[PDB]
Amino acid sequence: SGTGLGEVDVDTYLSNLQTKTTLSMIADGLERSARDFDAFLEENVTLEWEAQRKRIYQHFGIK
Amino acid sequence: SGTGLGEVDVDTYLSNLQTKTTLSMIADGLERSARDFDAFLEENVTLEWEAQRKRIYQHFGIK
Amino acid sequence: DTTCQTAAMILLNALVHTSRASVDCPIIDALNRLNFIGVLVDSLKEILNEWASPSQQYTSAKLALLLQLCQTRQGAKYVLQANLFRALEQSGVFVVALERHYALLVALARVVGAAVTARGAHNIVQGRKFLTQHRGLVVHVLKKNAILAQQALEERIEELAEAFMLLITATGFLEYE
Amino acid sequence: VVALERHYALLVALARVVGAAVTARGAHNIVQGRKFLTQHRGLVVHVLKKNAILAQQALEERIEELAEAFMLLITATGFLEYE
Repeated sequence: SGTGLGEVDVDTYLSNLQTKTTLSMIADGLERSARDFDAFLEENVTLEWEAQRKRIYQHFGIK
Repeated sequence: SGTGLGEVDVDTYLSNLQTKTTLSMIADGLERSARDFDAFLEENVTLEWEAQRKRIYQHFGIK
Repeated sequence: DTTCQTAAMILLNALVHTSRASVDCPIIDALNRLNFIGVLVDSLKEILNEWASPSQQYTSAKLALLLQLCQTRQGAKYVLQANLFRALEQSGVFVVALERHYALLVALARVVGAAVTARGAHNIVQGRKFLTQHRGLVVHVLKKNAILAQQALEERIEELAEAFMLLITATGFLEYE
Repeated sequence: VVALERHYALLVALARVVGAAVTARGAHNIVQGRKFLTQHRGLVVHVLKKNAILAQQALEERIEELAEAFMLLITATGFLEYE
């Protein structure tokens, strides 16, 4: 068989390739930014007062 | 019939009466406070700018 | 263009990021001289109108960049002078659809949270006003945290709840009572 | 559904006290209102966008009051001018 079976055309094939590459780039950038932010927060919070920062509020505010 | 059918005793009857009176008083007070606040807000907002106050935000903030 | 501005915005994030790894940076300084930080904070207004969609992904990189500048000590000086507190107020910004909503609040909370705790006691005066002027809203988030889409939504609540908590302990709102 | 309704009831009570206080004296209290909205920004944005069976209607009613509470403080404090 052949000549077309749930296939696409080259003009649309290249467009789909470019769209997929762009989406993958955006997703990778977002994930890297999120990971960098998480690492920064972990480095800044691991110094001290890990649970006290929330305990003070749980004691002040309504539990 | 008689001598008790899903009934209660006087010692509990008076307690239930007092509890009902207290609950009704609290509910009436809450409802009156809410009505007074609603009337105050209606009197303060009916002056002018009834829909503009929200339109400015709908235009500034994300709809 | 829609794709050029997006790629350019994300590109600046990599430049400033890799520069810090190399307490100051020449890349962030150049942006201030070119009036880039100024116009950038001005665009923060009316963000609700802008916010898969091309406009949504663009704003993500925008707020993401500002968050990086608020991590270095020198950024608080240039960023604070831009008067960002008054820019985010005119916009009135303060299962999958809701998840995106919290994503915007988290991005803004992180930029403000990191900015106050960057310089020192010179910005705490502004942080207290933000929590007092917008009191109650944060209380609902801090109490909420205390299938796939559900976990994603709850995750944002944890980050959003912890975002304000960092500003409280860093600003010292407990002392004000 | 009933537990959440009580939560918003507390926020509304506090928002009304602060909202009416700033718009009572005049320009002497607007400086504090701006700090409250800026220091607690984002939280109010979620409420103003939410509004935009018995227990459900009661919960939504509080959201309308809570959403309109902050709106009064904004127009009264003049946060739009600050941008």
